Amino acid sequence: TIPADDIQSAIEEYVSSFEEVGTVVDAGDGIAHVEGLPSV
Amino acid sequence: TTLAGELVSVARLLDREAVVTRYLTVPAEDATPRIRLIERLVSGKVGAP
Repeated sequence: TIPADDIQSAIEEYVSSFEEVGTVVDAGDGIAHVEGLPSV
Repeated sequence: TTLAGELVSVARLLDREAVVTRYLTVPAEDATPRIRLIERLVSGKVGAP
């Protein structure tokens, strides 16, 4: 079995997903990286 | 044995299309969009377990 190559649809409604506390992943010397926050 | 047959090609697809592998990999908190992603993809493909 294999999908009918409709993965682009699955992803586009995965972001039709559209409570937002990003988490710090790295930190040091006045620069941080934040994961999450899809609407910043 | 059919869990094998199922899951191995599940892995096949997930490997060859890494693009949505990324999206179902993003460690954001609520999995619900991602569980919807994977099941919307392959629910009618597989057995329940």
